[PDB]
Amino acid sequence: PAYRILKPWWDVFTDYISIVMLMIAVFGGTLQVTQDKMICLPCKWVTKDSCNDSTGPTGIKYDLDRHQYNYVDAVCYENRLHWFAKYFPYLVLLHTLIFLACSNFWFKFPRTSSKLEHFVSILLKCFDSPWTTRALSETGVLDKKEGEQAKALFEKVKKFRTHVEEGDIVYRLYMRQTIIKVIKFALIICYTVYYVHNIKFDVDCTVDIESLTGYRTYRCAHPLATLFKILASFYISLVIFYGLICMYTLWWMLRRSLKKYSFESIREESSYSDIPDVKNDFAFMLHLIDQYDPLYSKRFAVFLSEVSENKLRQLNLNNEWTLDKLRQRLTKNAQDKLELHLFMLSGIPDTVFDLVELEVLKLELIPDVTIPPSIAQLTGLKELWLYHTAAKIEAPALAFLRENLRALHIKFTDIKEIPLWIYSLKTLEELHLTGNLSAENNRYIVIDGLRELKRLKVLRLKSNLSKLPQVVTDVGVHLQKLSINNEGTKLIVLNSLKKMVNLTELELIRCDLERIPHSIFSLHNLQEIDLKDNNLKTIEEIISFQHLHRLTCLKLWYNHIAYIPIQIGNLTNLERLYLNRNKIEKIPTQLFYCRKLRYLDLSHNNLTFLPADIGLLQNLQNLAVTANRIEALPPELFQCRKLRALHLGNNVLQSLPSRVGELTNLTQIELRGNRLECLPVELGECPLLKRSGLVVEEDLFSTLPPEVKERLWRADKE
Amino acid sequence: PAYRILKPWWDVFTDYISIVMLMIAVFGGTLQVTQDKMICLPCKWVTKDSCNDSTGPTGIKYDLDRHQYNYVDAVCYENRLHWFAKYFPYLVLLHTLIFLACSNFWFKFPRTSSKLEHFVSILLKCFDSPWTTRALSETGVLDKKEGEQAKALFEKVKKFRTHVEEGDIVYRLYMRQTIIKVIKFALIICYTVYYVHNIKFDVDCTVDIESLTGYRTYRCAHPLATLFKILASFYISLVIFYGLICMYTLWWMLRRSLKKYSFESIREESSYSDIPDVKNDFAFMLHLIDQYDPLYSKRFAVFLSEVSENKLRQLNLNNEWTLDKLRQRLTKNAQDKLELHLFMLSGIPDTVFDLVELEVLKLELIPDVTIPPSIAQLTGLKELWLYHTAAKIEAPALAFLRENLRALHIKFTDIKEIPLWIYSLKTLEELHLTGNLSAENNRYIVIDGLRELKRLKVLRLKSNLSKLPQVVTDVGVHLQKLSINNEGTKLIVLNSLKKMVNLTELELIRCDLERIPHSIFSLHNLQEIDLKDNNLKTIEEIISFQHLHRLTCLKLWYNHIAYIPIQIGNLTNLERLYLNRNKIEKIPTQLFYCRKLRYLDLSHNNLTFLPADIGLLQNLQNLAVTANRIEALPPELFQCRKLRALHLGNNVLQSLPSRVGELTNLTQIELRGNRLECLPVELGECPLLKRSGLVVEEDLFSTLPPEVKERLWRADKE
Repeated sequence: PAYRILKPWWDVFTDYISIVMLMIAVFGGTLQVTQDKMICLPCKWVTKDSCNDSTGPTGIKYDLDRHQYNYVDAVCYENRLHWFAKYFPYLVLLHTLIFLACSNFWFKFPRTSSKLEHFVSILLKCFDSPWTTRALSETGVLDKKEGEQAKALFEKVKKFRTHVEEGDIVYRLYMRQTIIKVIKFALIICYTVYYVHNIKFDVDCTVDIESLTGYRTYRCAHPLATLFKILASFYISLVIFYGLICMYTLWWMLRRSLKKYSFESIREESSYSDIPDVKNDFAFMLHLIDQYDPLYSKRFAVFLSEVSENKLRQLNLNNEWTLDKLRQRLTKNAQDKLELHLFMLSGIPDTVFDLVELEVLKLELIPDVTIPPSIAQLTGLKELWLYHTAAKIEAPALAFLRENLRALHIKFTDIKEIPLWIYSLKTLEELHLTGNLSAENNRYIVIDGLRELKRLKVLRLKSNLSKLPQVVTDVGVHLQKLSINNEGTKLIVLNSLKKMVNLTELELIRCDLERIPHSIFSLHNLQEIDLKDNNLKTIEEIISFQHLHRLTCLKLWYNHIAYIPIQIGNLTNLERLYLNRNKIEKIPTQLFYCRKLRYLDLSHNNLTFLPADIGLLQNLQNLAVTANRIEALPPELFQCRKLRALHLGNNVLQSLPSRVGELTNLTQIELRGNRLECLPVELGECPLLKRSGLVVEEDLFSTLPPEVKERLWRADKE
Repeated sequence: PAYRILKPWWDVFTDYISIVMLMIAVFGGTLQVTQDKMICLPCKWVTKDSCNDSTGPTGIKYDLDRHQYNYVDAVCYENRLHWFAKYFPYLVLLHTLIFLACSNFWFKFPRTSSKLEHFVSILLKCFDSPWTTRALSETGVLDKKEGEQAKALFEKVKKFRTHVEEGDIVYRLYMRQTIIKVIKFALIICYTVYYVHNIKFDVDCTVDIESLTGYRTYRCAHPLATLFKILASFYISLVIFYGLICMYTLWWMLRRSLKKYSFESIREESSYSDIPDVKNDFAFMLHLIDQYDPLYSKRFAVFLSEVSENKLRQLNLNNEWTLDKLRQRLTKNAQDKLELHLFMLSGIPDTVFDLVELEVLKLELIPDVTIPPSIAQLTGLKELWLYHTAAKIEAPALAFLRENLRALHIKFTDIKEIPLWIYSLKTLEELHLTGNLSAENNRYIVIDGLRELKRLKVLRLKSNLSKLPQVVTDVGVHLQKLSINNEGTKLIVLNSLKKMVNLTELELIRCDLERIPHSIFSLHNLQEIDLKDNNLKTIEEIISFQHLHRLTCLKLWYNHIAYIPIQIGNLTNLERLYLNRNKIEKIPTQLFYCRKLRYLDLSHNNLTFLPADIGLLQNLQNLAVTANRIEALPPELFQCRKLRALHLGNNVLQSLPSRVGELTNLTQIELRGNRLECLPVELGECPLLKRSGLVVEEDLFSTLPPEVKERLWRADKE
């Protein structure tokens, strides 16, 4: 009912031939059992154990009782009848039983029976699956249950292939059965043809029975001899057909090396070129099914293609993640735009394009993903993150992003991972590059197309570059903010900054320059400048910084600066100053000449004293002197009531002056890490400073007056 | 188990006839086995190997024992009884078995058994399909899974047809089987009719056994001979019927040329000419099923016709997208026009034309759309948007569109996918081209039909063109509005804009001119000019702007203009002029000669304070200096009474002048990102200012007195 698919035409023909042989055997057996008598008459004149056949004629008197005739018949039948005539039906019954056993040996051998049952069940599953139909049709949307069932079928197929690949028992067992059938046919043909001529109607008998009858020899007649001869010839012809069929099977087994399956036809005509050529013990069962019907093999092809696996994986992925689950996965980033981050997925779920509220999409380790056009449903998309994903795109989505995308982030370890189509994103304004780009004789080759980014305004370079790309210098004609992170690689300007005259922010982090380039000063449009981690020692180049009439903020944090040049007194244009984590030891008075200053951090330095001129900078809002050696505070500092916060931590401030409460606009303090005796009570008179804004160790905190404790706590509550 | 559907009436009759033949075969066989004795007597007077046939009568004494009679019977039965009388039933059994084997060969031959079971399975699937019931009843909405299974059935039918039309095995096998049946019938009837005469009741046997009985020849009676004779006559009659039926089947197979099926009645009973001529190995099963009955063939032919599949799949689409679902998804676009979006649909739902209330429709990513005449149902439709949707049009559809269309948007990724009929329309007022049509050596030829748009007035050409096509200038002799966006590509004018005398609103977006061409100056009737991000640096050409007498609006922002020339004040006609996002640092007093100016934007510029002359332009209502370096608000600006918006957010404003309450018409105020400590109270006396209208930080918003905040909240509430 189910294994009939596994029976080629030769097998079913041999089964029918065996059934016919069995019918012949049972008919001959019942015929011989019911009546197989001999009829014997004695030879009156006999020589050489055979009589010579020598008014009206009269009968011959033998003077024998009927029982004497019966006794002679029995004796001659048991003795002088050829054993072939006596035992032909049982012989053919035994031979056909052996043939049936040989046919069914591999079916009843559990070691290969389990493999055959698994093969047939899996082949039926692959034949009746709905996924293979659509896979062949394509050369979509489906239910959860059917998708997971199809996935289970795929993994069962892989397990079955692993199991049957190393077996190589079915092929040799089939060879053994075919050889056994062939040799049985050969011996049967030889001996049966040799002995068939030994059954005949006339037979002679000489049994040395005189004391019971008185005659020596008898001419016996075997009435069933001719019918048995006809049955024997019919059976011999049947065995000849059986042997011819078995020999054809043997030849079929030895003309194409059935151990190996070509598989080329369907793997090339269905465009699934990634279909393996099947190997031993698995090519053979596929050959058998081909002999039944190649359509089953064609259906089973799509479960080894290695590509249909990707298709099913992405389809089940699209099935699983629902828009509700994605919204629960939705997060708000630092820049306060609606964010969904995809990490370590085989592909992009299609339901992510159902969230019209999405603004920024991230792709972290997503292999072989091509952007579907359904991205058009995402109106708010402005930022796209490529965290180590080489992603392709099609024309409609490409145009949609060309007209809609504003920010792009590329994190890569290889240049080939960069999507070549990004250069058409003519509405792109901000791009972030992470990954080395220098190539042996092909460095700065991919980025030549950056001239196409006409609306580019922000660029992030993290590639350990030693010479700045010329194309960057060219495109900087409209750039407004440029950030580079060489991560320890020394960068040489080679006077390649005097063409990005539109730049308004220049950040050079970990570029290891050790000097301030002169082309910085030529950018009079600059406003904010940083020289992080370039091991700066002397910043006297600020002499040429007076050309920068609109330089507002300057950062020299995390450098090796030891002193503040007096020239900064001339550049009063500064509004934010960052100099922490340097080796600066003292504050010259000239620094206090920038009266419009609003931010000042001098943390992590060798500073020991605070000059009194700090009070001259009324607009200062925050102060940071963390990790310094200041022990006492000049009271003039407390004349800047508009100082919202101050960072005195990790210092050696012995005692806080009581004027601190005069700073009403103050809201935050840093006091942990300093050797203080008791907190001033006047500190608790600040209208806006709260326990949240009051940072200090608990031992100094408990010395606060109880009214101060209650006021700070109630400010924290509300 | 409806396998008999492939058995015609004659196959059934042959089966029954074979059953009867086998029945008489087993009857004759068991009769011959049980009793076939031939009773022989010697005759004393022999003439020519035969009995001469020559006081009361007395018997004849032959002097033979019973056993000698038995021996004579055996020998004469063996030798001189004609073999036909002995072996008639076995021959009948053999022939009946051969006939049954021929009849069931194709059922039991696995190669063709596979195709036959495949065909019967798919046919039984098709017969029970409600799709057939609905299609034949057509001569309303059901389950989606029903449409899906119908489409899957269509696909599997296509795949099977592709599989089986090339085989040509079942026909040749059936032909060979029926030929074998007929030739076997001929041979058997020949020999049986010839040899049935030897079934005689009495037979003379001359055997030459003298030494055993002493009689030369014997007369024998075969008692069963007459019964065998009538059995053989009956068998001959049955074989005659069987052979006549097989001859009829041969005639049926050799007159209709069964290799090709007709499928002709379909196009006259259901007007379905969507059915091919079925080739070999598939017409055969169709013919056989027809011989059963044609109802199955008819109810199966529908699944072959692709047009019926398309129409009922469209029915399924309508089942998914019902009219109420459409109106639920119905939206209004920004231009106050009822619009529905059809994004990534397989085909146009038919129900959409039940809603005449639509005037704008957008078709994006809907493959192979052919515009139906049912678009005539939508009278008020005026605008259609084509997004990557190559559309074929119909004559009623083209007629309706050439007289009931006002504006058209077509976007295309390739030249070949533009519909060619669009130029033929005459009522089209607005055409929107969005797609790179740049071609080499045959540029501006694909749109050579552009001159056929005689009612065109508004034209949007976003095609990344290097120079303006001459055909565009040809059509521009009568146009009104032209919008060009080259996406950063430089636009070449070269005396190709002075011919658009009737243009009313000119817009150049990222045309990369970098310098205003003189051509615009010849267009006196022009009203509004835009140069969005055309990399402009010098705008001296505004001196020639006095040629444009009615020029009231100017758009030059998103450019790199640093200094405003004075002579722009000579244009008193100006009404709205935004100049944000430029390098403007000081507004010349001459610019304030444009007394009729009403809307001004100066955001993202480098101003520090404002000239007094702005107070003299009372006609202004909207001012925008957002995100700038304006130190303080000059009070003279309060003299412009009808100001309803002041976009002053993100400035360096320190203290807001109290005269803000002087603006009664003041509606919207944005002040985020300003260094403002305290707010004036007059801000709460503005009748048209509301809490949403006033954009200010909530903690800073709490600086206002409680009455101010309460009044603003009450005004905003209703």
